[PDB]
Amino acid sequence: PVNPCCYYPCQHQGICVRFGLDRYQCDCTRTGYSGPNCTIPEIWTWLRTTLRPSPSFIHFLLTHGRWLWDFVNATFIRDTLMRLVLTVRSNLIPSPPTYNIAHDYISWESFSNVSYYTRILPSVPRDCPTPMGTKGKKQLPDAEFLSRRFLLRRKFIPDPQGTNLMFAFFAQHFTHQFFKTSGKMGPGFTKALGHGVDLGHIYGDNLERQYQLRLFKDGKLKYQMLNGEVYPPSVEEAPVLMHYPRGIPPQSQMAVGQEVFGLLPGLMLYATIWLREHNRVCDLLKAEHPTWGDEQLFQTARLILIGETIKIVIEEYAQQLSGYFLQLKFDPELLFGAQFQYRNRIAMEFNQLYHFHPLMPDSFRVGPQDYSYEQFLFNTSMLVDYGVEALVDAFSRQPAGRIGGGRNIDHHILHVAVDVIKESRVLRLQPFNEYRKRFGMKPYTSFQELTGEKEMAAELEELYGDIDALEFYPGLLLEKCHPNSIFGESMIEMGAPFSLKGLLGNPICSPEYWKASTFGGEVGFNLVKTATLKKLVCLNTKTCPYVSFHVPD
Amino acid sequence: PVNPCCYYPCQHQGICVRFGLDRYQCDCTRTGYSGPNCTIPEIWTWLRTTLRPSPSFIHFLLTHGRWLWDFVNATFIRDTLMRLVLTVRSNLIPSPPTYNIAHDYISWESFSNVSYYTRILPSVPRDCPTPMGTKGKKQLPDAEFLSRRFLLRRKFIPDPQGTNLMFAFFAQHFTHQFFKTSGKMGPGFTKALGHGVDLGHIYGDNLERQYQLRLFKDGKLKYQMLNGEVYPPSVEEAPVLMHYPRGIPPQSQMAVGQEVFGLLPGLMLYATIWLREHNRVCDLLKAEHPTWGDEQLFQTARLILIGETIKIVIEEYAQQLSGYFLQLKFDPELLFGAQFQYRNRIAMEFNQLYHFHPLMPDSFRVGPQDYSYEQFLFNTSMLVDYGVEALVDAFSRQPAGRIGGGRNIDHHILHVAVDVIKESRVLRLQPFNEYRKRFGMKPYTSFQELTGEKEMAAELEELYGDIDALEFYPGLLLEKCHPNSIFGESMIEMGAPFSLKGLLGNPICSPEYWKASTFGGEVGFNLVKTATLKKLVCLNTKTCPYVSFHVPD
Ligand SMILES: *[C@@H]1O[C@H](CO)[C@@H](O[C@@H]2O[C@H](CO)[C@@H](O[C@@H]3O[C@H](CO[C@@H]4O[C@H](CO)[C@@H](O)[C@H](O)[C@@H]4O)[C@@H](O)[C@H](O)[C@@H]3O)[C@H](O)[C@H]2NC(C)=O)[C@H](O)[C@H]1NC(C)=O
Ligand SMILES: *[C@@H]1O[C@H](CO)[C@@H](O[C@@H]2O[C@H](CO)[C@@H](O[C@@H]3O[C@H](CO[C@@H]4O[C@H](CO)[C@@H](O)[C@H](O)[C@@H]4O)[C@@H](O)[C@H](O)[C@@H]3O)[C@H](O)[C@H]2NC(C)=O)[C@H](O)[C@H]1NC(C)=O
Ligand code: COH
Ligand code: COH
Ligand SMILES: *[C@@H]1O[C@H](CO)[C@@H](O[C@H]2O[C@H](CO)[C@@H](O)[C@H](O)[C@H]2NC(C)=O)[C@H](O)[C@H]1NC(C)=O
Ligand SMILES: *[C@@H]1O[C@H](CO)[C@@H](O[C@H]2O[C@H](CO)[C@@H](O)[C@H](O)[C@H]2NC(C)=O)[C@H](O)[C@H]1NC(C)=O
Ligand SMILES: *[C@@H]1O[C@H](CO)[C@@H](O[C@H]2O[C@H](CO)[C@@H](O)[C@H](O)[C@H]2NC(C)=O)[C@H](O)[C@H]1NC(C)=O
Ligand SMILES: *[C@@H]1O[C@H](CO)[C@@H](O[C@H]2O[C@H](CO)[C@@H](O)[C@H](O)[C@H]2NC(C)=O)[C@H](O)[C@H]1NC(C)=O
Ligand SMILES: CCCCCCCCO[C@@H]1O[C@H](CO)[C@@H](O)[C@H](O)[C@H]1O
Ligand SMILES: CCCCCCCCO[C@@H]1O[C@H](CO)[C@@H](O)[C@H](O)[C@H]1O
Ligand SMILES: CCCCCCCCO[C@@H]1O[C@H](CO)[C@@H](O)[C@H](O)[C@H]1O
Ligand SMILES: CCCCCCCCO[C@@H]1O[C@H](CO)[C@@H](O)[C@H](O)[C@H]1O
Ligand SMILES: CCCCCCCCO[C@@H]1O[C@H](CO)[C@@H](O)[C@H](O)[C@H]1O
Ligand SMILES: CCCCCCCCO[C@@H]1O[C@H](CO)[C@@H](O)[C@H](O)[C@H]1O
Ligand SMILES: CCCCCCCCO[C@@H]1O[C@H](CO)[C@@H](O)[C@H](O)[C@H]1O
Ligand SMILES: CCCCCCCCO[C@@H]1O[C@H](CO)[C@@H](O)[C@H](O)[C@H]1O
Repeated sequence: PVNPCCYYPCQHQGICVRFGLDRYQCDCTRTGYSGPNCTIPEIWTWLRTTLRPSPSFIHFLLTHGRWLWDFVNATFIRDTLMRLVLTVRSNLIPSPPTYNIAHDYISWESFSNVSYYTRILPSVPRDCPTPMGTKGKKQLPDAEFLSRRFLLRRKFIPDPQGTNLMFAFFAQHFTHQFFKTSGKMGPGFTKALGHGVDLGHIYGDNLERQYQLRLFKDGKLKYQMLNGEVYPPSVEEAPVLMHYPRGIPPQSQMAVGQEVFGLLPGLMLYATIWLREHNRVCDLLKAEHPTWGDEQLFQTARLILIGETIKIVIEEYAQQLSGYFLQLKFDPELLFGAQFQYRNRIAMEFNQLYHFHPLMPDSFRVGPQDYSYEQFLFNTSMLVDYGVEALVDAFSRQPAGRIGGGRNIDHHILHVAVDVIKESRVLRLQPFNEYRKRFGMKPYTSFQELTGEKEMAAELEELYGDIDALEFYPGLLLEKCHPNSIFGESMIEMGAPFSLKGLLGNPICSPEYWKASTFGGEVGFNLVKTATLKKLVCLNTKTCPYVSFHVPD
Repeated sequence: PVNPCCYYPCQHQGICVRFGLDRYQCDCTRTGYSGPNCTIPEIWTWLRTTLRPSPSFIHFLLTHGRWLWDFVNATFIRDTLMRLVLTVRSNLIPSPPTYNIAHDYISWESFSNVSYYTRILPSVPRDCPTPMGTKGKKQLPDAEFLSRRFLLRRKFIPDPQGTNLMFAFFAQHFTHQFFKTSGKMGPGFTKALGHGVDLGHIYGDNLERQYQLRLFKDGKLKYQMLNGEVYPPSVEEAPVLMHYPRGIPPQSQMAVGQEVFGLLPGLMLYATIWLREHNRVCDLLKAEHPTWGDEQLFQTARLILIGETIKIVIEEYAQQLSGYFLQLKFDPELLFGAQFQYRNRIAMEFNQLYHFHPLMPDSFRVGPQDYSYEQFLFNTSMLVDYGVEALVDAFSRQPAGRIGGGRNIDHHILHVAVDVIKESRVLRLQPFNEYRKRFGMKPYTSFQELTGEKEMAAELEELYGDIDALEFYPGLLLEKCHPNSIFGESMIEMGAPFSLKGLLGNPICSPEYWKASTFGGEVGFNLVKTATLKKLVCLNTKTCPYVSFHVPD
């Protein structure tokens, strides 16, 4: 017979489970609903759901009250929302975590085997009619086609929000500390254990690699003076296993902590900046605490970077992206009264979703110059030629591409996009609509409703055959993005809960760690409480260039 | 100069930290106190501490109101206390965890390197005058001496509480799933990652070993019919790496999951019982869910054992030990409204403390027989000779030894005790009094006050030289135990917070997992909600023998 859970009968997070040979049961426990399929609101949840506004409307508010917001922003009405935005958002992420590439059910292995990435929704039963479930054509769209047909850039549609490459790279850099798939174990697994903001894209993702990177003196990290300026050490002085092209492995071949940070000046640039900082903070610490050994002058140094990072990501990175008028704010105490699990676990769906590849331009302008991908990718001399300062002032000026709308992934990288959908299929992630539900939204009723226009809409229908079988990565990118937004609705509604759940789920964010001692002295704490993007740079440089997550003017 | 943190100036969990060359600062953040050394209660904490009764008195209540308790026990006044006993107790355990053998400060490594055991109090600064801190003789008592002088059994003083060996073994068995030190990395480290009740003393502590133990069919574990009865499989059919003596490795040499469970009939016995059960539950599951594969019919099976175990430990194991009249109760929902981190981490201090070796008798009586250690230890034929039933009915009758008072560790095992203090010294655990404080008690003012008598008291003084330099393991065992208690005050006051913190900190105990689906169907849940000791046995046997954590009559 037909595996009954192939219809995804259970609603509102109700657990589906086969009983007997052809029967099934929903586990609406705390679902907030009662009944066979979890579709009977309890008195309260019914109130909640009736007095509950459209996610589309709440967005409207967050982006319109120039005045109401300038005022809510200068009063406590600020922390109250921030504290609200947090709790509510991250409450949609299961914690402890639930499934993986190998388990569509609760399990101890899933719980303890860090090796796995995790999922929010189970997978599409391997024995279901359609590869998506029950609806659609028994053959998903020719992956490579879709990619060129709808995601392939034509004319560069830039981010209406003012985003720039200075942001794009940070995004990339940052996201790699937790997103690290291995061809070894394959899709659905991850090298970057720890999951989250641990800077294991700096200090490396294993103890050894760290050590092989640490200068084991005054708690700093090795490095080298090239032109007077500081830079990461070369693999000739640090045996860290990199991925550079069989070229001049000795010099110019730097060791960073993130195996791939050599394939792009941006990622190396940043890797540099942070490293610059790290040692920079060591200098600071060692003064307040001379007696301090190497390890302490290292652990404390690290943590201060987890602070500054988690800090910048929310109050500036997230800010720019969101476009909200409400001043996002990083303050662990906002949850000290809430029920929250201080632990995160990267999710495959989060992974796929964070693919902002369309942010990347056509070419990379650096002042009067104008490097092509070919001359940019794997390039080397560029970082140490131009110098941090000037090379930042360059990305802080060249605009980023719009993530939403569709058709904006440059052809060079366009290959990625295809492997995402290919992998998405590997993993067996349920359909867009199925994920729209779990993140508090309604399923799109028609392809037309999904995209502002009618062209792609129809063409897409004569492919998947039903809005209900649309895929995850395609729908996210192909969704009519918000008015003047950098990307569609579903992007933030699905993105936020993952991002914050893990952004604040970091141990340092808990009451147990959030103390001045955890950063040895006030200086440490105040560094985490004062981190700026403009500071991460200008404090570790010779000169202060223009720097921001958005183009000037 | 003198490392200022050698006096342990900071009070109530205040973090001590060197500033400059000879200065220090206390971090009373949320200490509940303000000031230089954290000794100024805030309005509230001052109320709390004044309206706060003696721990010695609360014990008095929990052990006296025959009537008041029979009534509090039959009403909600029960869950309210149980829910109170939990929260309050486990609030004394840092979570996320704090230090290790290598870090006397907060650190990311400490956070993520599961390899480490963790500590509550930092260590005794390696550069302090006395090896204990500031007070005492610069030479700790000759370890081996103490052991024979005060802990070495003379006349067998049995547990006044009625405890039996049926309990003693469970205690041992159970505790080894999280206590597994390696000579490899050495003291302060642990093989048993996962920390806590994961039954990694059954399913093994690594994926491989599990697999090599799993019969990969109908989700059961391999086994062998010896005399009609089921038993663990031999290493001849399961390559699991054991520790048996170079004898008859083929037969009689069983594989269990806990490398050492062969060195004692009790531990093997239990290993058997549980295994019997596991498969037993598989049979049950597979009926409710035939479609279910191997992995599911295994993970679900496991979890049901984590339930039944966590269950029995609290409502029966803990019960007997405590001696309270309040009916301890296992119900995860009692914390669903509290702020609690669903994660535990074994602590070196917890380790040392759980050494109830004095529970072990002089000899082991099995009916009219009466085996000597020599003929009991590493014995083999015994388990399969007598049979579970009869061999349980034997331990459920022979009394256990009193853990407290002092002088009760049989000579054969008496060697252990010496390595505990030796290791305690290896680790550099602060003095008893220092630990008495952190667990809400007052430091003993004199050696005399510590032990009911005056003999040991004085003799102990002309050794350590000050009650303030007394050690951890010695003080715990040498403390005047409560009136008719199985052990002293400090034992429960320090034991409980660790035991529950981790007993309920198990992922299954959280709202996210605590659902009937996590055990596939109600049957699973009701198994966890109904686990008895009398059932773990009699349900997996031919006959129902006498079984309990205390001797009959
Ligand atoms: C998290 O989970 C992943 C995935 O399970 C772990 O990685 C994977 O680990 C397993 C077991 O180590 C690997 O399985 C393979 O199994 C074959 C078959 O074994 C053979 O058949 C039986 C086994 O029951 C025996 O009779 C034979 O002697 C023999 O063992 C084996 O041949 C392979 O060598 C291998 O062990 C799997 O290859 C491995 N890789 C992945 C990603 O799938 C991962 O370790 C775990 N993480 C942790 C830390 O626990
Ligand atoms: C949790 O922490 C423990 C303890 O740190 C980890 O185990 C330990 O890991 C370290 C590093 O792998 C081992 O250190 C030893 O270091 C010596 C010295 O290295 C040499 O000197 C420098 C290094 O900077 C180089 O120039 C040389 O080439 C050379 O590397 C090395 O010789 C030893 O082989 C070893 O690496 C330590 O031995 C090891 N064992 C313990 C328990 O101490 C543990 O892995 C970690 N857990 C996890 C999963 O991260
Ligand atoms: C917003 C983050 C971000 C950015 C800006 C970015 C920018 C760029 C970029 C522009 C210079 C280039 C040439 C690439 C190129 C690649 N990226 Co990304 N990637 C990003 C996030 C990712 C993620 C996430 C993965 C999947 C692997 C992982 O880390 O788990 C990825 C994978 C890849 C792969 C491997 C194959 C695949 O999975 O499809 C290539 C090649 N890329 N990427
Ligand atoms: C309450 C639990 C309990 C019991 C009943 C128990 C009963 C017995 C027993 C009686 C038949 C014998 C002969 C032993 C013998 C030993 N035990 Co235990 N042990 C127990 C808990 C432990 C712990 C805990 C350790 C330390 C190692 C670890 O597991 O981390 C231990 C270690 C040992 C060691 C290794 C050296 C050392 O650390 O001192 C020997 C030998 N033993 N034990
Ligand atoms: C629960 O959801 C399932 C979705 O499959 C519903 O499906 C059943 O009812 C259909 C009519 O709406 C029948 O045509 C299907 O044969 C039948 N399928 C199944 C799962 O057996 C089911 O009615 C829903 N129940 C309620 C009360 O809404
Ligand atoms: C790598 O990037 C560097 C930029 O630093 C390129 O540098 C050279 O080429 C530029 C234009 O092609 C010139 O304007 C630069 O002056 C020149 N730099 C010098 C003086 O060495 C380099 O060509 C790029 N190489 C690749 C991989 O294409
Ligand atoms: C804080 O605790 C320390 C414990 O060492 C106290 O010690 C100081 O005061 C002593 C008198 O009680 C002096 O004799 C010591 O030299 C001095 N030691 C130190 C640490 O410098 C200190 O007074 C306490 N402070 C308070 C207000 O109680
Ligand atoms: C191991 O324990 C067994 C118990 O099963 C011992 O069994 C033999 O010895 C007993 C007394 O010493 C006899 O009463 C038993 O009948 C006898 N068992 C049989 C019939 O084989 C055995 O001697 C012990 N061996 C060790 C290690 O001392
Ligand atoms: C009286 C409360 C303040 C004014 C509320 C104005 C609501 C505007 O309406 C909003 O317009 C959006 C346009 O993008 C739509 O997407 C939303 O669905 C709609 O709620
Ligand atoms: C500046 C000249 C035009 C006046 C409006 C400027 C933009 C801010 O006008 C906004 O209009 C809202 C309507 O939704 C009001 O509710 C807000 O209080 C107000 O800040
Ligand atoms: C003026 C807005 C104040 C803060 C409102 C809540 C901020 C987060 O926003 C809400 O998050 C929930 C969790 O994903 C979703 O169910 C809602 O759709 C979303 O609008
Ligand atoms: C004959 C030996 C049978 C061994 C069964 C082991 C099942 C392990 O489980 C497998 O793990 C993989 C990676 O961890 C996942 O990708 C698979 O979906 C899952 O079935
Ligand atoms: C009126 C409240 C109920 C009766 C309270 C009786 C208190 C008995 O007193 C208790 O006796 C114990 C004897 O072991 C001592 O250890 C305690 O310190 C003491 O508080
Ligand atoms: C059984 C004959 C003697 C009477 C007392 C029996 C034991 C129970 O007596 C207890 O005494 C307490 C005093 O602390 C009362 O507070 C309790 O309510 C009562 O249960
Ligand atoms: C009648 C008793 C009702 C329950 C009282 C609380 C149960 C736990 O007991 C209390 O735990 C605290 C944490 O370790 C300690 O500070 C106290 O000394 C201890 O008595
Ligand atoms: C010359 C190379 C210097 C390497 C310094 C590494 C310091 C690691 O730290 C050490 O770890 C040990 C086990 O993990 C602990 O037992 C030690 O106390 C701790 O100092």
